[PDB]
Amino acid sequence: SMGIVEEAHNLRVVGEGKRGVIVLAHGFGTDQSVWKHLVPHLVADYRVVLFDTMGAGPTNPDYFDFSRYATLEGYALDLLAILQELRVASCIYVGHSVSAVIGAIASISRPDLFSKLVLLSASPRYLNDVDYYGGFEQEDLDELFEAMGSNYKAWCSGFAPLCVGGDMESVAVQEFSRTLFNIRPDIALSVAQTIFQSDVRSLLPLVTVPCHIVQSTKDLAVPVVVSEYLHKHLGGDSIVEVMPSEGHLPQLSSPDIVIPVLLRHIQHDIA
Repeated sequence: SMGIVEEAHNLRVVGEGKRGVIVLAHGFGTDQSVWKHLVPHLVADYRVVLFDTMGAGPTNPDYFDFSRYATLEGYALDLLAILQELRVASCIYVGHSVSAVIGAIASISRPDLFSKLVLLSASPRYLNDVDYYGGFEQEDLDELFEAMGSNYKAWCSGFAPLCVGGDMESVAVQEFSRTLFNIRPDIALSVAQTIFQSDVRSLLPLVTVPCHIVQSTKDLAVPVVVSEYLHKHLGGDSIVEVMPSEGHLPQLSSPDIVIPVLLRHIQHDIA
């Protein structure tokens, strides 16, 4: 064991390849299992680090410090502690949903630790603003948080199909509904509020490591224009690939389409 960082985040390292280190970081409502279809494609060429974000279902709620995680910085500090403990000189970081922004934030502090960021289903701001389309108004958020607080289980059951998209009887929808409901309900409401009310747009000019912006063409939480926004405001080189998939966790729900795209963005560098 690497110690508390491993135990607290259920951290695992798999693969024996020599081309680099990859760190995979999941979105709200899921856990490292979201990467189950990607990892087999990476173990020949890479060492792959998987971990659960603090507050995720599989983590000990006693380690959830509300003051630490009241901003997204807390999660970025956790990521930097993982990379420091692993003695990583450099990694390829793939961040899903909120973990995309968490990696971007961490890369501002320590750009040396990241050769590239793959930003999957990423958004710097969910709320609409003047000349900015995120996909949500405050009233939408308020209605969502009221549903979460009124019956969390029912909310999970209704939200998962919308978020995952596609056929509501799919194994992916069922998996996500269960991982959503694994989060302790106080942590879930708090975290959803923190993430959905976030706005990191003014930090994007500080991100200088190359970014690969990948998303579904139809995503509940991420209008396609957000990818263009990211591409036009990140402070370093970037590329955008909008996939012919639907859903916010497309690496889980449509891996036949999505895993080839993620593998390409991991293997090929922008000029």
